Amino acid sequence: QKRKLQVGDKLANRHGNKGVVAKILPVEDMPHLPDGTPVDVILNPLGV
Amino acid sequence: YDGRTGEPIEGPIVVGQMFIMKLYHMVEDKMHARSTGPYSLITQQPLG
Amino acid sequence: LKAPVFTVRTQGREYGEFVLEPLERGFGVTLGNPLRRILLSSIPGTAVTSVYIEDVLHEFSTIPGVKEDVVEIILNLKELVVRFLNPSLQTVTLLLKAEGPKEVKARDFLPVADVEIMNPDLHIATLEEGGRLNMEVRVDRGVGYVPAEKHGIKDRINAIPVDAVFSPVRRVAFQVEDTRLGQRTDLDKLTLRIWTDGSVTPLEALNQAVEILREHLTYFSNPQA
Amino acid sequence: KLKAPVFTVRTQGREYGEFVLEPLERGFGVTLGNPLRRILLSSIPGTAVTSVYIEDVLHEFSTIPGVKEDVVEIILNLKELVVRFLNPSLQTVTLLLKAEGPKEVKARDFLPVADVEIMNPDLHIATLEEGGRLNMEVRVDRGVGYVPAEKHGIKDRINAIPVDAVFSPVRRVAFQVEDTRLGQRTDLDKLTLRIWTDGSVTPLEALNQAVEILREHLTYFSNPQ
Amino acid sequence: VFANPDEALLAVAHGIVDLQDVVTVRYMGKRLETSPGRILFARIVAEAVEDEK
Ligand SMILES: [Mg+2]
Repeated sequence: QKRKLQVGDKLANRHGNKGVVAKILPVEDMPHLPDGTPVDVILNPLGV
Repeated sequence: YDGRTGEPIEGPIVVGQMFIMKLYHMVEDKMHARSTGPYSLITQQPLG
Repeated sequence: LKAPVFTVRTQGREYGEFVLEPLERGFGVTLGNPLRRILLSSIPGTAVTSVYIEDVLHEFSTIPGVKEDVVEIILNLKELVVRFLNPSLQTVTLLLKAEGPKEVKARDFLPVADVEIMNPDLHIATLEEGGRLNMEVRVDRGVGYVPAEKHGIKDRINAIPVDAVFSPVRRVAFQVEDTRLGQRTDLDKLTLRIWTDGSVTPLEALNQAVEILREHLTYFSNPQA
Repeated sequence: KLKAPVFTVRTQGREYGEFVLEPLERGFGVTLGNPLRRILLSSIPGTAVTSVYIEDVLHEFSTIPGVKEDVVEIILNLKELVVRFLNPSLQTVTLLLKAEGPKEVKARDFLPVADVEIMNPDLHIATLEEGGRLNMEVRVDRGVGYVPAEKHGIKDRINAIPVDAVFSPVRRVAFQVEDTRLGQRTDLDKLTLRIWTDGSVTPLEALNQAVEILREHLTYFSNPQ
Repeated sequence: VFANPDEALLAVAHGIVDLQDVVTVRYMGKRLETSPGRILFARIVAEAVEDEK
């Protein structure tokens, strides 16, 4: 079975920051750069 | 910019490119529910 | 404030700039953002929905003489851009029959009436001597992103459903400049930048977006207690 | 696709109302709600006090002898005045108020003018003591949005005090988007729009005007160059 | 100097002042000297409990 990322799946980076996906947003709801590029992931600064 | 309103976030944000991993812990493998099912031999309590 | 002048600057069928000026202060975001959201989600397009490869049962397999596995081939097909020249056309089946050795591109599909491939140079598979690739790719028309698990479309038994991303719009950006008319200096200049895959021109997408917003505004009528 | 949504209205009096539109496509609650809130708060035509004249008063920060309220408090009360022009041709007026102590001056004490209505005649203006005299000239204009006094700086006579112009009849807007379903569709939106007004225009009237403003602007994307 | 919280938050909507700017507002019969953000917080609590006093 080919598993796609879904809510409740666990993501992590190499620096010990880990978490589960809680929300998948449509492309038009994400914050975007002035050139129209939307970001892919939003991380809380309170974890740092 | 905020994709919902089109207004900028009131402060500059740290945006960048980060390497993130999808870990082996998936909610697909962990969600479990039971109403009734197998029971133990001696104690007759539900299995685990 | 008088009626703004509308200016259009287009680069081919894939990029376009649309300028509306002068506007009242704050109307750049009032007009620009609702259009961006509609452009990025609600513009109908065409996408590959199902692929059938001869002698292939599922997508977790390889083909003799073909360098790529079925999973990689389907990923290549998801980048195929197909333009329907007939507004009433809802579905098509593109046929590809290739023998190795060769680089099979999107230009290798057999021609169909009222169907145009917008990226003929798209690489699909690499065939080695003794390899053959006979497949039927079904291209449908729709809106949004429909995963293969939802539509589950199979024209035949061994066909493989493909996740469908129907949106023809690739990127949308709008710019608000500080224009001035007469003695009023707080006016807005709105510039919409639209990137499409070529099947729909940016002007066509903008017109469709405006109609969708106009149609939704008619819903604030016939109030009920 | 989805069928036309249902529009319900729940209006209490002439100053508060709730409007529900549902079901909507995913994300259209924000697409419709945000533009309407912006138009409601800045584009609905209204009237406001833009300048006041008080006999013997030099600057806004002084105090009138024989009246409880100081100049700052009186100007604050005037900014709460709701006046409606019954004539579309009428652009500006001046309300005259000559009062003698020790009465409690109300908004109803203004000399009646043709095709001008005080929506809140019980509004408290000032309190006079024995020997207190209030000779006041208030200039009411037509406009939209919020304009600070230092911006317009409108003075009819020397020693006139410009006052912040609260033109917008809409006092506050708060819209809400809820997740709803229609059968097997679970990503539908439910839009609830709540509008507070000063009473000169009903919340429904403001909503209809806001929709028309957005509808009119959408027609500007019509004639390229 | 704002006649009431609604006028103060209307000015914030138009970008005249920020939530953190200290200005003069008239609220509950008092000429307070606070920011629109603190006046907004007071309204948040008042509406949640539905009792302004
Ligand atoms: Mg595509």
